Amino acid sequence: GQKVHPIGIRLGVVKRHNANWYANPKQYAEYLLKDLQVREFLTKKLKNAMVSNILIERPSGAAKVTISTARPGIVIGKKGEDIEKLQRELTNIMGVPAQVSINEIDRPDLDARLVAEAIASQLEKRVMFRRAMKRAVQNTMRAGAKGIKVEVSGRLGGAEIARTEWYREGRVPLHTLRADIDYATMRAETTYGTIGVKVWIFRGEILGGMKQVMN
Amino acid sequence: TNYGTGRRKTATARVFLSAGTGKLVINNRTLEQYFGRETARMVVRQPLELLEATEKYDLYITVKGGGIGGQAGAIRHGITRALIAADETLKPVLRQAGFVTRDAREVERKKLGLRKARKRPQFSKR
Amino acid sequence: PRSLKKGPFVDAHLFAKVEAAVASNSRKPIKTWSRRSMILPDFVGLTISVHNGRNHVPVIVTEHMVGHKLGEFAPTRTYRGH
Amino acid sequence: PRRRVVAAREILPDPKFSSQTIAKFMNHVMQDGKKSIAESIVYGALERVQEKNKVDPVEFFETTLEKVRPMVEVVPMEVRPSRRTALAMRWLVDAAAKRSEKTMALRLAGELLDAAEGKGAAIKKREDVHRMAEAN
Amino acid sequence: AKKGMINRELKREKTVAKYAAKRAELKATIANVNASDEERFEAMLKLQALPRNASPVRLRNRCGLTGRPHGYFRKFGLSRNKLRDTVMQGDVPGVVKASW
Amino acid sequence: NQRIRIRLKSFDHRLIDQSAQEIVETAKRTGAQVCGPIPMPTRIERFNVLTSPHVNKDARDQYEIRTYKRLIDIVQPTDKTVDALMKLDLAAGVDVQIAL
RNA sequence: CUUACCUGGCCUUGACAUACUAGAAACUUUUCAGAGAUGGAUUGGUGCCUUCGGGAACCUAGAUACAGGUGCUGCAUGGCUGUCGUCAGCUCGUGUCGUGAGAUGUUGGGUUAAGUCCCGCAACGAGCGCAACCCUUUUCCUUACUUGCCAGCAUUUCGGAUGGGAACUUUAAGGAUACUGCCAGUGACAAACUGGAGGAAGGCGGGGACGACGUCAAGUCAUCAUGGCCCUUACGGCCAGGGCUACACACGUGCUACAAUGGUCGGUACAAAGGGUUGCUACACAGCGAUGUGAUGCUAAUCUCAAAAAGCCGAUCGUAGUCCGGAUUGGAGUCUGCAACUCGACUCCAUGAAGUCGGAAUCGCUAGUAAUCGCGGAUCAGAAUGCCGCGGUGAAUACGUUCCCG
Ligand SMILES: CN(C)[C@@H]1C(=O)C(C(N)=O)=C(O)[C@@]2(O)C(=O)C3=C(O)c4c(O)c(NC(=O)CN5CCCC5)cc(F)c4C[C@H]3C[C@@H]12
Ligand SMILES: [Mg+2]
Ligand SMILES: [Mg+2]
Ligand SMILES: [Mg+2]
Ligand SMILES: [Mg+2]
Ligand SMILES: [Mg+2]
Ligand SMILES: [Mg+2]
Ligand SMILES: [Mg+2]
Ligand SMILES: [Mg+2]
Ligand SMILES: [Mg+2]
Ligand SMILES: [Mg+2]
Ligand SMILES: [Mg+2]
Ligand SMILES: [Mg+2]
Ligand SMILES: [Mg+2]
Ligand SMILES: [Mg+2]
Ligand SMILES: [Mg+2]
Ligand SMILES: [Mg+2]
Ligand SMILES: [Mg+2]
Repeated sequence: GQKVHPIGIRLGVVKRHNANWYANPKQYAEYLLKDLQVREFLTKKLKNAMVSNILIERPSGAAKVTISTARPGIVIGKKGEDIEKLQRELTNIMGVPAQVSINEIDRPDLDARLVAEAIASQLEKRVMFRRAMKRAVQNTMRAGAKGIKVEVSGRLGGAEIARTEWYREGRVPLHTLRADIDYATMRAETTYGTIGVKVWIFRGEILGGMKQVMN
Repeated sequence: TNYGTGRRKTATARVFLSAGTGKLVINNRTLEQYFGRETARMVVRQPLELLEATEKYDLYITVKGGGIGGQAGAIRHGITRALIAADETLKPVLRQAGFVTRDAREVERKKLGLRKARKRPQFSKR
Repeated sequence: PRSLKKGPFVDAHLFAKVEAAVASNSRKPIKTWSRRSMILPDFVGLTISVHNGRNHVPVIVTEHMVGHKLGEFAPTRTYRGH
Repeated sequence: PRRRVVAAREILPDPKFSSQTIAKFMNHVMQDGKKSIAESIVYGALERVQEKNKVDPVEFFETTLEKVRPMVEVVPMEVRPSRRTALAMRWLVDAAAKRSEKTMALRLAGELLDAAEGKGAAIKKREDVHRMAEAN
Repeated sequence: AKKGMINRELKREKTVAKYAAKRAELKATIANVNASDEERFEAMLKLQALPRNASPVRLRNRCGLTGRPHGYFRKFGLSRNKLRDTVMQGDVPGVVKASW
Repeated sequence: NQRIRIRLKSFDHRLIDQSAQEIVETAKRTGAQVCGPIPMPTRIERFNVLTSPHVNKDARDQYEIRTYKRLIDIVQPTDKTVDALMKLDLAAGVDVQIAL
């Protein structure tokens, strides 16, 4: 059978949205499209800055974009020149002034997205998939996650028949709604096609409901 | 003097019960004008009929929501509750009759892939 | 049917051809693609070649035709039985 | 159902004569939820029989149902107490439907009166069932 | 969708924008009672004489990320394929899975 | 005869409640009198989205979005009340409309 | 239009990107030919920064690397989805047993919706699945008192209409409550199951989301992305007409009926959820009518779509292919659209087909369910008998597991 998206099913329960603004029924479509183009532009521009989360807000006739990165210095720039340029481009994409805030990630090994990129880059660089999966699964557990799962699908090693291999340590209770689960997907484009990577990380359970997160 | 609230299938009834002679007004109408189904009138009359207190009280009732049966049931529940408020010693006999309970049955929602809540499209193997 | 308050519809490029033909006395057929134009009294006595999708079919307009659309006299499907 | 004794439903006594027999007969008459029409038909029939002969409506109906009730049905098998009542209630309305009086209530009253004497279509149907029961 | 279809839709939208004002004026003239019948007839002819791509009826809603011409959902301006993916990642504010 | 009407709209009732409570606290501290917040009926918009790309018409996701509304009235306002309300910061996700 | 197909007319570094070279602000007003695509004429203007030497945008002309492809491969793939099936399974550590691969645990008696739980037992214990944590409904409490409410007062054009009240309904956030908690049987003194009091509710209360390990090289290169193979004056791109709506036939899924538990006419009650500013429209007048014109209130618990319909009372029809049924056809109209011939919906007059309850066979449903009645929305200029939702009225029957299917 097919499985529901781990974050979507938790969106209202123990997880927050990545977009937080109000809009009348007429401006909703335009705001959504401009936000999506902003996300595409940031994803392209900041490939090498170890950026996972992008949070967009529109307080009042203005935009605030918060970028979660493991390498804040690369995005910020030596003299802070890069942030001003990023603000100018984001304002050009938007129709209102935009300001950027940076959130440093203290533990890159507990973020599903960064782990996914780490595996995908190696797979493109022709590292054995089992070796990469075991290395990631061990690093996360040593970092302190209660559980992690990795899955890789496609023509592994350039074989004619594609297959799927998965590896897990710890516990990953997907069915428990209040469980805190990080999930991500990434594509690795190789000479023989595309290999898909999926990563689950279980970090513990949230007690108190969505209220404790102060929604 | 005493008050009661009755509910049945999306119908809510406000009942005010006072010591009187037997007048009964619903929504500024009279019982036979408001209900044309005699069974509804008898359902409404059941509570005081049981206690033989028809001529010992007056009733001023407003009702809203639901249909004929729902509104009749809501009025009966409200009159029962007003009688309980007036006197507690009545509650045993009223519970034995069954007027204390609030009927919780409601329409079931239609479900994706189905014609109704449970009814399913006709099936054919070939 | 089109509302009477708006009046009959005729393509202007076909109306100009019709007016020129009636002003002259040229019996040469008028080639058109306007199957949607209304046949007016001024069209009577004229031949209009109406497209059917692959060919233009000639139609000689009589009085009984007035009020019809031009495409009504140019069938678009071929069929001779099963 | 292979694992449960599903309990029998309990239908409220009728709001006029407080009789479950009349309630069940009313439900048998009712089609597609038109309880008001079924109630009118049955209550009019009962009033008509009462006017024609002055007897308690409930007693006459119970007595007639007792006459109309089958004994056994076909290896022959004895039917349980509820099934006989269901069959009699069904056949009474079935015969009333094919009767040819003006309105449904009036023809139901006529059928009940005829069955009480024994010269009725329902009683004849019961006699035919009894005749066929002798096959085994 | 083929890039030609997207370009066709863009061209039609620009054409409608280029003629909105003239179209509105012409239809107002047509609907104007106080004007003479001749002026209204000229207005009708001028209205029919515009390029066809001036008519809004020829615009078709497309996804906005893929150009799909089916399943539009005016509220979001995306088609179902992209809407499902974008909602399930938490990128569309206020939208959650519905149970009642 | 001056009475300030505040209307709040949001897609998150927790955020709307926080904003409304902040408004009431600010008004009470400045010294005016307030009525509310009064909860208005919520709007619920629902959507059905096919989950398969091609042909599975029974495989759908059901989504909803909820618009929550709150109403507050400030009567007998002091001079500092208007300035304090204006200086109050704006929080993303909540729309605030002030009518005088 | 969409549109990928057919006929004919047309362009070629291209409708779309980047790189190089040169000239022009971009733009903008009126014509002519043409079915249009196109082509050729033709008015108005000289913009924003400059260390003003040149630059930004946006156009025109040349050039080649290139663009472009809903063309093939779902059997080369990612992502997504159906199915068994919400079926109850899937496994590890440590121990023991075997030369071994491995085995036990997970098997046996009951019980449960359940590998659910208890019994026994070289097994002792734990993870993913089950269940629970999330949404909604039934009872009650706190906060809130407008645009929603009206029990007591008054004023009333008898309309909560007004002054007023914060009681009640309701709106919507937060809380409480059910736990086999108490009683009698019952079983192994267990688990569990029966029957009682209280309680709005009693033994996972009722529904929704949530899909384990895996199966069918099952579906999708026509949402999208992607390896490889193909076309490049055409398998790319632009346009007007036609087709996707054909019609000796055969199937699946639906609607409407065959009538009296009904049809028609007159009078008169009771909802819930949704939609509305290029929109919904009170009210007046015109029209038999679909609608038209004027005008009013609404960005909405404020105005509005809006008439709920089955129901109740009264009259008539008296079992007839009918005062049942409403197909088809002839006339005459309204609206949306540049445009209703091919090929829209709706209105009025006339017409009045099959159909008398449907063969062998076969489908859904265990309760607020089936059946029956109306109401709303996404798509959308216009175009639902489909789909997704909402409420009104409201049944029958389950002895039981032999037989059929999984
Ligand atoms: C009745 N029908 C729906 C079948 C059915 O019912 C079932 C089922 N499970 O019951 C199904 O399997 C199917 O639907 C299906 O999907 C199949 C395929 O894919 C497939 C295929 O791809 C290739 N591939 C090639 O020949 C490529 N070669 C490379 C070199 C030259 C050619 C060869 C081939 F025989 C097949 C078999 C089909 C069968 C088909
Ligand atoms: Mg409901
Ligand atoms: Mg229903
Ligand atoms: Mg006609
Ligand atoms: Mg493409
Ligand atoms: Mg269209
Ligand atoms: Mg076409
Ligand atoms: Mg396949
Ligand atoms: Mg579960
Ligand atoms: Mg296949
Ligand atoms: Mg296929
Ligand atoms: Mg065309
Ligand atoms: Mg078709
Ligand atoms: Mg009648
Ligand atoms: Mg008729
Ligand atoms: Mg016949
Ligand atoms: Mg069941
Ligand atoms: Mg429409």
